[PDB]
Amino acid sequence: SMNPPPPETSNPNKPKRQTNQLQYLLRVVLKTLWKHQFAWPFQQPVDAVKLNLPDYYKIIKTPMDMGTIKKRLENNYYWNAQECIQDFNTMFTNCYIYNKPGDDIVLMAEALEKLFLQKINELPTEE
Ligand SMILES: Nc1cc(O)c(C(=O)O)cc1/N=N/c1ccc(S(=O)(=O)Nc2ccccn2)cc1
Repeated sequence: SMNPPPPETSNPNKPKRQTNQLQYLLRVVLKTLWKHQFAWPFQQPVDAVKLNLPDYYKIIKTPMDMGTIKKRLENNYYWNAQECIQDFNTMFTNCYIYNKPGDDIVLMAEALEKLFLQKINELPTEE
């Protein structure tokens, strides 16, 4: 098996804007999750060669990871905070799709997802 190229993280032609939500998504949400004890499997694209997962990209057609999300936020790749929230949810659900209920890695994603939901609950929407 061979990996796909990572998701795009930079497009010089896309319009750029900074919002309080995007700022919070990067400075608080991504930062908090990145430092979580369970973060390390999700900090870069799944390397199915290095991890000996030859069917991963046969099953996962929309890969996503927090290293990509970090780059997207940093490059002003997102226009809407919802695009970022969706990438986080793609990352969590990818793990659920590839693995099985009760798997350790699925419990780890579930814990990260709970933390994620607690943090976006406090998203600044002009407070
Ligand atoms: N499954 C994985 C698949 C992967 O692809 C990668 C990766 O690519 O990096 C890492 C993975 N890691 N898998 C772990 C499984 C258990 C533990 S654990 O020692 O903390 N034990 C428990 C037990 C129950 C609940 C929580 N943790 C740590 C990591």
